[PDB]
Amino acid sequence: EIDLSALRDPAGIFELVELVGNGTGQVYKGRHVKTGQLAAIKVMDVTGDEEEEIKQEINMLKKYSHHRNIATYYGAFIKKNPPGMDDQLWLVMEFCGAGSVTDLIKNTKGNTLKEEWIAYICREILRGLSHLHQHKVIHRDIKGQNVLLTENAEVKLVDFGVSAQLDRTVGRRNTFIGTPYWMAPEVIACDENPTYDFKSDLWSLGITAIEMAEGAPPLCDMHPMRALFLIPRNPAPRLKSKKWSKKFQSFIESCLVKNHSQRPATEQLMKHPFIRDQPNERQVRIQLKDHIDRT
Amino acid sequence: DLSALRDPAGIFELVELVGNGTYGQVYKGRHVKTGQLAAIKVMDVTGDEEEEIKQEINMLKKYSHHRNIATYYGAFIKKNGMDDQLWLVMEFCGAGSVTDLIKNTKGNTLKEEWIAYICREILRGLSHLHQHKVIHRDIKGQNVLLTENAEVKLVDFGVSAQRNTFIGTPYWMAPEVIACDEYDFKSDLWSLGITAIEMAEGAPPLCDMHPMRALFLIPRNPAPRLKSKKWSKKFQSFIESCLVKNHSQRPATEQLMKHPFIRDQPNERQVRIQLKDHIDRTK
Ligand SMILES: Nc1ncc(Br)c2ccc(-c3ccnc(F)c3)nc12
Ligand SMILES: [Mg+2]
Repeated sequence: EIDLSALRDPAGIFELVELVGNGTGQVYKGRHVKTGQLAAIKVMDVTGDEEEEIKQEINMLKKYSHHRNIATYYGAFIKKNPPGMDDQLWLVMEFCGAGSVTDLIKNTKGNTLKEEWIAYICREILRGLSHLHQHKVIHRDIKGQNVLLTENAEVKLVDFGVSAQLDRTVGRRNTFIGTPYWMAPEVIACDENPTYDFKSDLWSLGITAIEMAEGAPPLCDMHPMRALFLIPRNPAPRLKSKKWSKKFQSFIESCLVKNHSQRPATEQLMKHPFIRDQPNERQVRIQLKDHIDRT
Repeated sequence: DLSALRDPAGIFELVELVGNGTYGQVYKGRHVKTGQLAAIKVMDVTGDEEEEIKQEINMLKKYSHHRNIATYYGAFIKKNGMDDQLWLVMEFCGAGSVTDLIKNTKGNTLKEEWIAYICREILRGLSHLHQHKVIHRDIKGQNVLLTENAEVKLVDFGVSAQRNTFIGTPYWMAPEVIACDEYDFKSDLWSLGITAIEMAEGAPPLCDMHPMRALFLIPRNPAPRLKSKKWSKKFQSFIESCLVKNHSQRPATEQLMKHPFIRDQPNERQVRIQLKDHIDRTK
């Protein structure tokens, strides 16, 4: 376990620079005092309600953020406040300068990405998830908003706030948590009594590949509740355009299989030609970096 | 006394910008009358950096007269809306840094013979400072320079000591120098091991990760080693001796100089010529 009372005040160690946005708590552009090196700082208030969730996120971050496709944990701190205010805990991690995949799409003519970039980005997500799954971890919130880009267009995964730490390799879970539009049919276990696994993350990856392809996830136009209803009943989504590759159309086809038993595992999905057969990982990264930079 | 320093107007002149340093720029300079080349470090005078400016000019005047340390020629102050800028004039090291030489080299690796030669000169230079109660605190390929005749010179006394203050370059920092949560001459010897790996692999260990994830990893991870098995058993041993996370057990400068990778090294003239030939081939 972790002891929160053992965490020091961030005083002259780190400092907040500007507010980036909000999360599951706020997210700040922060800096390491002595070095001037940037970090993202997740400022969240200490409550006995969120305590069970706060503990898991710090645990997940300390253990697996070492992999290159996961935004790395730098440490945690607790800013102690007067009797008026709540104590706020800071999660310090790798600052991903370019922002989210979701933002990149928004700030792009047509709100679509070049297939080469989708293949590059998807691979990095798959590498990152393979790390997690091999370590008996389900992310449970894979979406473009949680797939970040550094200044050098490197792909990093974020938000362990809804993650799962399975015990056995044959272990299952049945909590029902995530973002409606990106949730897997099985994870919609709000009406059944029994179970899902690492496969759930692979569905969300297919939804995010569609998000990068179409600008938004399938069923974007409906209320999250309508989507929750439709996702199980409607057939597995596909790219509306015929201009995308046969490899991409196949990748989506493999990713989005409503029956998780028949849906391919992380290791086999990594073998897929859309992921495996890809050009100079360095050339695409640079091409993407060049696109990130504009107005 | 800083106010006793003359204006460099007509004495020395800046020719072109070589690069940048510790909150100050470095230019290729020229003595007006003689046409002779010098390194001029141009930095703004402030009462904040005053404590740091004073130490750099002090060490420069006291220890630069050694052969492995780029020699101090003098200081000047441009009197100026604008801030007064101080110029620190030293010997011009024509061939540039070890870091640059690596960058402008196919494979970004140096011949082991050159690494042994270069390392020895750094050790000679550090032995000088450590015997004189001085910690460099910023030993890196960018601060190890080469003259036209491929001679090795040390630079930047801006973070030096006469300790625990936490200053340097993340990758090169010694575990003990990472005293960022409330260290001696040995700290420089770690950085030398990192720079030997830099000359061997093109970059320091943990280069693939942000300086922050490196700051985190350096204490926790085991001491780095050369990833290739093609390097000598002597080189592999030298790195092994240099990089000992426990500074108490890490060998001193005098004993590290005794090491066979440094000591058992041939014609200091043949290697310097070989290196000179490589410097000249690249440009
Ligand atoms: N590390 C980063 N760097 C830059 C930016 Br912009 C980030 C935005 C959001 C997040 C983030 C991290 C953890 N949990 C979340 F829900 C969001 N991280 C950022
Ligand atoms: Mg000299």
